[PDB]
Parts: sequence; structure tokens; C-alpha cells
Amino acid sequence: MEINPYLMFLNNDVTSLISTTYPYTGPPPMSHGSSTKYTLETIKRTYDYSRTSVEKTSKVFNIPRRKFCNCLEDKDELVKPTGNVDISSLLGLAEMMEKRMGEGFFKHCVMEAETEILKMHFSRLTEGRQTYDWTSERNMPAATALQLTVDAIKETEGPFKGTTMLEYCNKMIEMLDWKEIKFKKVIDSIKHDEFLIRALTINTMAKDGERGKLQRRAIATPGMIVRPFSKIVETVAQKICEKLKESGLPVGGNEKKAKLKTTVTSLNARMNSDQFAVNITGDNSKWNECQQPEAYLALLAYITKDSSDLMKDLCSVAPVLFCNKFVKLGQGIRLSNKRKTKEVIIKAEKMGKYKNLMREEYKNLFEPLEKYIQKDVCFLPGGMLMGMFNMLSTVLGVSTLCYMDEELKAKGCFWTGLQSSDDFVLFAVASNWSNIHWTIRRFNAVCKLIGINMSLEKSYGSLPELFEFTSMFFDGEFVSNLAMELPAFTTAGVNEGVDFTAAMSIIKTNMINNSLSPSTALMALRICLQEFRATYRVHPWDSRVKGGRMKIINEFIKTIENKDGLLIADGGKLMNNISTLHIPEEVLKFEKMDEQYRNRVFNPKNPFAVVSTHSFR
Amino acid sequence: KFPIIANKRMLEEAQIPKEHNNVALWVLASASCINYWNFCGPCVNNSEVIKEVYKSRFGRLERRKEIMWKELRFTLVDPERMELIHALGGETWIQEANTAGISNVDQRKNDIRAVCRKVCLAANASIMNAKSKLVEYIKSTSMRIGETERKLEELILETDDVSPEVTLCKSALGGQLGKTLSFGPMLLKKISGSGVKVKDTVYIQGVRAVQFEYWSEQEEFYGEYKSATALFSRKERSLEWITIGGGINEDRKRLLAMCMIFCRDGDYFKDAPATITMADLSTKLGREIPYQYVMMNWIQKSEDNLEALLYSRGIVETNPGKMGSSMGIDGSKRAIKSLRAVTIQSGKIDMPESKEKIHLELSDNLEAFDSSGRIVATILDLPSDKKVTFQDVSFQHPDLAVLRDEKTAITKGYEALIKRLGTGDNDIPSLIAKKDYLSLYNLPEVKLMAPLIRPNRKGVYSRVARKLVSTQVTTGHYSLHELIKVLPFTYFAPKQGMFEGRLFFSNDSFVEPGVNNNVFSWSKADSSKIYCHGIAIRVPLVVGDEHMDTSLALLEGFSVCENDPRAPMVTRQDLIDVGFGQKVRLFVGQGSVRTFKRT
Amino acid sequence: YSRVARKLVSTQVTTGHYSLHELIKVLPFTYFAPKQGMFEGRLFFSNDSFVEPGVNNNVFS
Repeated sequence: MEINPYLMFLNNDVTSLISTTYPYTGPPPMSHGSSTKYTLETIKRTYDYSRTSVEKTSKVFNIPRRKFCNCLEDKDELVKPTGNVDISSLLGLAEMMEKRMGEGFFKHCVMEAETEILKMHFSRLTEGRQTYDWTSERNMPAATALQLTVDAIKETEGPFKGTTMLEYCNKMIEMLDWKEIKFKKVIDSIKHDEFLIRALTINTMAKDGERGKLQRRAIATPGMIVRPFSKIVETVAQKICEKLKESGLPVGGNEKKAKLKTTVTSLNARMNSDQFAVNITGDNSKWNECQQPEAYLALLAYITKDSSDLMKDLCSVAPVLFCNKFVKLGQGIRLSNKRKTKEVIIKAEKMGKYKNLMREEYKNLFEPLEKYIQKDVCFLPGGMLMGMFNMLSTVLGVSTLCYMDEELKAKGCFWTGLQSSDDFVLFAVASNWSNIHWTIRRFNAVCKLIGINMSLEKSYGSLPELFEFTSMFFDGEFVSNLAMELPAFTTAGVNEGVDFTAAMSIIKTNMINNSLSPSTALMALRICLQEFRATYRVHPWDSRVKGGRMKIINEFIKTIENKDGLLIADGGKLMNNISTLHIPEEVLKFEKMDEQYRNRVFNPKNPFAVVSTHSFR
Repeated sequence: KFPIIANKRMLEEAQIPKEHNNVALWVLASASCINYWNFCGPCVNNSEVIKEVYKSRFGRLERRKEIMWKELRFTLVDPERMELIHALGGETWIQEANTAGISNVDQRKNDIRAVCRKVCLAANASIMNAKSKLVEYIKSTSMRIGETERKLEELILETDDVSPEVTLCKSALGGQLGKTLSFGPMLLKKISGSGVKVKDTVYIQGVRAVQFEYWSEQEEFYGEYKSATALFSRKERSLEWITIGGGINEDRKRLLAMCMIFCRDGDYFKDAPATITMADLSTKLGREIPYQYVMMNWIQKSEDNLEALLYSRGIVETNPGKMGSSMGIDGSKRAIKSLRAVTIQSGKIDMPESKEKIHLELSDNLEAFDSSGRIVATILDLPSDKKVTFQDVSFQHPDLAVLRDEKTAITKGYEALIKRLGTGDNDIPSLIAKKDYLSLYNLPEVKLMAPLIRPNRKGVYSRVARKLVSTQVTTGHYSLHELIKVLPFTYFAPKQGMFEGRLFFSNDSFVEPGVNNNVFSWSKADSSKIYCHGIAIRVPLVVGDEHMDTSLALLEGFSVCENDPRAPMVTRQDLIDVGFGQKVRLFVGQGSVRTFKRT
Repeated sequence: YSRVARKLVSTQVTTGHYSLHELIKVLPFTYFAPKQGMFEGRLFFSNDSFVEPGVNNNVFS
């Protein structure tokens, strides 16, 4: 006998079994690292996708500046990625989109973003995945580096009493011109150029956690200076993407399916009996190595052209900050003797000192870039490595999709679709099995004009019924999702009265998005409960455990009868179910907990979501 | 060790000693300190404040508690609820939970149609008394329909809801019809034309032959399936043209296949698939079946059969200007290739109405005939028998319901064992006080329950049960619960063998002493009750100590004793090689360990 | 146990194909009179320590 766990795909669909193809969600044990090898290949492919050779030495660093925008050359083999952007076509597409949506559209959106920012407190910057400290030269949460920056400002030139985003930004600006800056270390100070560099430094993070593909080997990790301007630009781009029908970035699921079906139905009701449509599942390649902040700057200028000069100048900050971005090279190379009994370790700044020892592969990837190196970093003048400006990239993609001219109209063909950050789905329309090819080629050309490329080994197409988008494998029916998320206690331990409620809410959400079903949700619940217990080293009372926390619980338990009312953290049992997720177990056991136990737990006169006497400050 | 921070005065004011029982608890502190604080600490009364502050959450809980849960149903798409929409309705399923509104009519329709299906099926057990047994079932079936205790002899008529079962049961009542038809689950209707019956043959395996019938003239109809309309014309055993206005893939596919069978178009009416030859059984247990219903059943088995049937229908390449009204193999609204003589469109085809009532004539197989044949309904167009709990119903005539299962058999056996007690002589307590257990091994009720016992290894079960019975009687220490539990096994003769710890019936269920189970459970503080699948039963007597002595109801030749961890854990097998004065621990259930000593 | 022990002994002695390391183990049980019962594989002493006829254990190896 033999086995083949794919024969079930013959007499069945794929929307029902595709889940079996990918492992279960969780932290990737691959340990995708960010090494000097990886940092250098990326930079090379970046400079190469720029099909030009022009440069211009600066005046703030005495360094060349590869200006890869509006200077396209090397037309040969243009099916491969490109990064040289054309401003004329960009502004033309922006104008088309404006005309479609309306005239005072960009103005209204920028006004909303402004007013939202005004009442904003700089403290918001503490809400971020991670950043890069410019003093310790490391990566940390936002709050830590923020405290470092504010206390350094205090130590050097007095405190920052703004308590607002705008004063913070202006303080950063002023600091750009300070000659000497101080900070507590292991105390030390620095000069103007070094502080500038540090502020324009970036570090490659190894973390890449998500479903689909973990292509984020070297996800960026900027500092704190540019953070608020990036937040502002993202707020504006978000306010814009909301009004756009073909923008699935800000949210997903129910709304996403609504957008899908609206699009499909409008299409079906649009064309005629002679036309026949088609779909394409596209996947933009190198969406980070072909997005240039210069085009973003010109676009923001064209946007704010008619608005308060305040926003005109503000939106023009993060772009220039990305036009000049020093990239921190990872850990340096290491030497070794033949038998490997000895091994030197060297940093990146000195690899230019032993370039003779290194093997030819590393040697042909290091010399052409030595020009752009200063001490240990690389002056990257463009590209976009961070997972930032995703909203803005999506806006540019939608601009690409809202194109239409008379050359197409004459042939009776057109297109439309939807675009995520770097993944999209196209729907072409025509009346011949050949004009479809012409339309596809036209679309690819207009996309390549502005660096937006497409893959050939990962982008396919077929008739309209079948496609895929953001793991939501759409079909004639039976829309199947695969974005099943889950919590993680060991990595994020907060309290024994919040994690469980948060997990219940998460499961509820996943059910809403149809990524989970009743039985699946119940199994996940009974699994997360055990994970929680094992995390905090707690068990029920029926169990014959001998752990520390159980000892006392093994003696002060007979003093109660409302075992049902007991808390999970205290030898309790579950009572919540599908229809009782939004309801925390506490609210569900209040009237049931013994008066003595309820009161012992609810005592604000204690040494320390329903605020329990279960917190771990 | 002490990562968790705390306050200092808050600690001393509560008098929290460190290392209470070798647990430090601690400025810093451990986590166990919280348990010590919530188990032995200060007492407040802040319930009202907490509730007021968390009013929104507790109002959500209240609302939740203010629900009347209803049934659920699997189906598709043709604020206070947003808090629960996640648990209210998905996409394949939905729950009809309501809040304040009540109207019991459509549920009543489902009930009446279900029971009509049931009864009409029940009448399909003979060959001659069909109509008679049917009508007598009807006359013996009353219901608390809605709120009124009505009978099922007027509802079938007073109601106006077309269905195969309603019609099949009302024709026998000489009731009015509406000219509607039912070919399987599909609903049909005539529009124009007419014809006469004609016979033809069809092969099976390429050698045999079977006769079917059809019509030779032209005639147009109005098909209709779940969320799918249609119109079509049949001519000479073949489908000429057809159109559809309800856009769904599966619905359209199945409706088209059913209309094709209704038109008998296709080559599988000349020969048959190689799957049918596997059976060639166009027959029931003792009845005959046409070819159409056999083909249909063959479709219901798998959609591959549907695809094969549709391929039998010619497939061609669509021409320009027709994509908008073309079709695909999978119901695709438009395609570069479609099927012959098809037309897709949007908007459901408005169905006509016939205001002419008639009466039909039932046959041996209950098939009704209005005129010129033209069968309107039958049992063949029904689903298989589906057991469903019926309430608000009374069904008196035999064949009403088997009402006989191993579970119910055991329940009744135990009820009889309990009643036999009867607080009198020649009953359980008298024989106990008399110490005459042998008679217990000869009662009638145990003899009635014996057939429910696993036969292969009943001797050992009887041996063990008699052991327990005698050991609890002679000494006078016993427990009526475990006794009654094991009694049904003390009928056959004892034999040697290997026992495991469970007594298995014939239905693969089991029972175990010293523990509780769904089939049989009980507990102290309610000893006057005995649960059987949750059904609480009463004891004709009262006891406060007759049950408290279970030291001999766990094992056969042993007795419980004081707990002792030093004693080694053992199994049920090595017990034979133990001695006296030798304590031993052993599991008595799930994570339940107890110590035992011989005798 | 006595029955079983005597059985083994005769079986080994009548032929000549014996293992001296098993008689020295099982003999102490042949002193009493045979009886009827189910032998469950192990020969216990009065101190909850047994020996098994054919496999080595902590008590006799």
C-alpha cells in the first residue's frame, strides 16, 4: 500500500482542504536572521534595480548620491525589477484618481488628519512594535527610547514641557542643529554630525511573524526622530484609503468580503453579453526595494498643494529623512585558520581593512559599496525597507488601477481590481482572447513606469470565478480564510485576569472573520485554557498536584462551597462558552462566588477588564 | 523568585506571614501571596460599587441572561445583536435565537410536514393495507398544535402549503389540490401542451433491459428548486430548450439535472452506468422502482455523477453576444464554452398560479393520479427515514413508534428493581435483614434484564456481582445503590476468567462499581435519588446509613481502610497474590486512589 | 506455587535437560502440598518480594 494526502483534491474542492497545506499559526522556529551577508545583497539589488548611473556629491557628508528617479537608462531586459520613477505619469494618475473621487477629496482627508493630530499627545509614540535607540545603539520598545530621549534633552538643554506631538517634532528639529548633546551612559556627549547620523541610523531586525510568507528577514527598525512624521503620513494615507473601494489594508474580513462581492457584482452588471472578463492573482516582488521616498514627497506636495502650508512642510519631513538613511551593517565577518583551532572576530567598519582575506563572493559584493560607507554603515539614499508607508503604497497602487484612456475605449476593453500593500487581484475585460493580452501588457507597462513590478513565478491568472487575496481563497462560493491568529502567554505575560479575556475576545474576532467555526473555537478555547494554566503554573482542585501555589490552595479550599465560582487562577473551573465570551468569567461568577471569597478578592485596600486582586505590576 | 511588586504597610496591616507553610510570599512578593490574600485576609463590602462602575459589562451579562435560545439550521445566503452576531449567525449555519417576539406558525408548519412525512412512511410496511393503515394512523394521531390540542384529520386540509407529503396524505381524504406537482424535492408545473404515455427500454451492463415510460408530445413546464427558477420544454424523451433566472451554481446544477431526468434526455436512458450494474436493483425491500428515481439516487451519492450526467448533455463553445446568457459546467454565470440549449439570466422567473382544485386517486403504492396519468406525488420522492423527537403529540395506534432501545430497556429494568423494594416482605430489605441473598439471584426482574447483558463473558460478571452481594449481605454492611447497580448480572452461573473493572451490556455500554456514570449515578446528600441518563428516579424507601457503608461495594474480597501512601500501587490482576494485613493503594476511578486491605 | 515448582522439577529431572539456576530458585516452594488455583506468573514470599521462573530480577539474577 501507498499514501498520497492529495487525492482528496480530486472529488472535492480546494477551498475546503487548502488549510491542510500550511502548518498551524505560531512563532516561526526558523529563526530568520539579519546577517551582514543578507544586509549587503539587499543593498546591491537595490542599487541595481536602479537602471541609472548618475550621482551628485552632497555638501553635508561629501558623499555621492545615486539619484534614481526620472533618469531611466539601461532599458534592456526591462521585465526585471525597476526603481526609476517618472513624476509626470505619477501626477497624472493622481489627477485621474482625484477627478474620479472628487476635487476637495485630498483636502478633506488632510484636514481630518490634521485636526486628529492637533489633539494628539506625543505619548502616543510609545505605541509601537520596536525602534532603535540612538544612544545605546540597540533596539527596544518605543517607551524606553522615548524616556531616554526626553531625559537626555533634560540633561543637556532642560526639559521638554510641550506635552504634544508638534512641540516634540519642533524639539527634534532644533536638536538637529545642536552642536553638543548629552546623555547618561554606563555620562557622555556627542557632536552634531554623529548625532545626525545616529538619528538617521537604521537597524535590521530578525523578527518576522505572520501567516503566508515571512519575507521580512531584515525588517527595518528606525529610531524615534522620524517616528511622529511617519505616523502623520500614515494617518493621512489611511484617511485616504478609507474612501477607496479597492483598499483592503485598513481592515479585513467581513468588510473585505463585502468589497470583493461589491466589486464582482458591479463588474457583472457593468459589461455586456459580448464581453468576457478574467482574473489575475498578482504578487508584487521587491515592494520594498523599488519604493522611493522622492516620488512620495512629490505626491504629498501635489496633494497638499491647496491647504495649510503647515501640512505642506510637515508631510515633507519623513520623505527627506528616508532619502538620506544610513543603514547599520549587521555583525561583521569572522576569520579562521585551516584546522579552525583559532578564529578572529571583526566588525563591519574594518572589513574594508582585510578585503584581501575575504572570499571572492563577499569581495565582489563589498568593493563597489565602499564608497557609500562612512564608518560601519551604508548611506542608502532611497528605497523603502521598513514595513512603513503601506497605506501610501496602496494609494499609489489604486492610482495605477484607476487609469483609463481612449486607446482602450476604442477597443472595448478595460480593467479594475483590488490591491493590498504588495499583493493584488486584477479583473480584466475585453471581447477577444487576444485583446486581453494587450490589456495585460498595457497594465504591466503602466505599473513598471513607476517601479511597481510584478512576479512571473508567483503571479497567475484564470477565468473570473477563481482567485486568491490575502489568504482569502475566493471561489464561486465557500469563501475560505486562513488568517487564524492565536495568543502567546510566555512571550506576552501581563496578568492572570487579562490574558484570558483577551484570548476570548481574539477567538470571538476570528469567528467573526469566519476563520474559525464553533467546534474549532471550542477546541481552541480548551487549549488556551491549558496553556494559561501551565504558564502561570496553576491547576484545578480536583487534580492531585503538588505545586507551590497549590499547597495553600490544597488547605484553604474546604472552607468554600461555590467551587463553580472559583477563579481559574485559584483552582477554578470554566463556565464561559461561545455565547459568553464578551463576558469575563469574573462578571459571570460574581453573584456565585461565596461572600467571603468574593470580598477577599474585591478589596481595594490591598497591596496592589474587571480590576481584580490578580495583577503582577 | 519575587518578581511581583507589592506595598509594605498594606502587607503588615494584613498580617501576612512569610513561609506560612514553606511559601515565602515576599517591595517584592511572589504570586502565591495573592492566593494567601484571597483565601485568608481582610473582608470588605464593595459589591455595589464594583457593579455600578462596571455597569456596562454587567448589563451585557444581564442582556445575555435575558435570551430565549432557539433552534439552529444549516443554510446559506439564498447593535445588541452585533455584540453577539459572532455566535448568532455565520455563513453555513445560523441560530434563530429571539429576544421578545413570538409567533409559532412556521415552526408549526415544519412540525406538521415532518409528522406527515413520518406517518406516510410508516404506512409503507405492507402491500395491501396501505390506505387503511395510513388513515387509521391519522385518526390515532392528535397534537397540541401551537396552543390548541387539535387532531391531525383537519390540519392537513385547513392548511395551505404544497408539499409531497401533504398532498399524498390529503388525497386519501378527498381533499382539494392546487394542480402542483412534485418530482423529488423539485417542484414542477405545466404551462402548455399535452401528450400521452409511451414505453421504451434501457440496458444495464449491455445485456439486460428494463422498461420505462415517458411522453412523446411537446409540453412546456416551470421547474423550480431552492433559490432557482426555470422554464423548459420537453419533446419526445428529450429536452428541447430551457432557461433559468436564479443564479446559483449548485442550485442551478441540481435543478437542471432534475429537469433533464424529468425529460429523460441523455444516453444513460439508453444504457446505464457501470455503477448501476453493481446493483441493478431498481427495487425496494419488496417493491419495484422506476429508472428515474434510481438515477436520482445515483446522483445524490456524489456530484461526480451530476457532472457525468451534464457531460452526457452536449457541451459546445459559446459564440459572441451569448456569454451574458451562457452557462458553465459548474454553474458559472458566463463562460467561453457552455452547454447545448441553455440560457442563463438574472431575476427569478415569476411563477404562475392555478386556481382550479381537484381530487386524485391513490394506488397500491399510494401514487396519486389526477388524469391522463400525470403522477403528482408519491413516497419515492421522499427522503430516507429520519428519526426526530416529536412533542405536543399523541400517537396511539400500533406502529406509532417502536419505543424500544437498549437504553430504555435498562432504564425500565432498574425502575423495576427499585420498585420491587416496596417496603415490605418478600422484597429487598426483608431479604437483607434475613440474609437470604440466594433468592436475589432468582428474581424475575433480573431475568428480564439478563438479555441486555454481554453474553460472551457474563459468567464472570455474575460471579463478581454475587461475590459483592454476599459479602455485603452476610456482614450486614452494604449500600442499596451499588447492589441494585450490580444485581442484573446475578442471574447466570459463575465461571473463572479475567475481570477488568467494568460490566458491559450488549449495547457496548458498561457499568462500574464504586463510581458514577451516565447510565447510573448517585451521590450522598441526595441519596433518595438515582440518576439514569439524567433522569432522576425516587426510592420507595428512606435511608441514612444503609448506603453510608460502601467499604465492600468497591472490590470483592477487600475492604477500604485508612489512607497510607507507603502502600504500593497495584492493579486488579495481581490482587490474587496478596496476603492479609497487607495494605495496597489502587485507583478507584479517574485520578481517584484509595487504600484497601483484604477481607 | 508448590505445585508449579514440583512440576518444573520433574520436567527438568525426568529428561536430563535442566538448568541448575532454576531449581535452586524454585525448590523452597516444593515443601508444602499441591493445591488448585490460578498461577499468575510470580512467586511471592512473605515480604512482598517475588521471584519469576525464567527471567532474572532484583531478587535472583
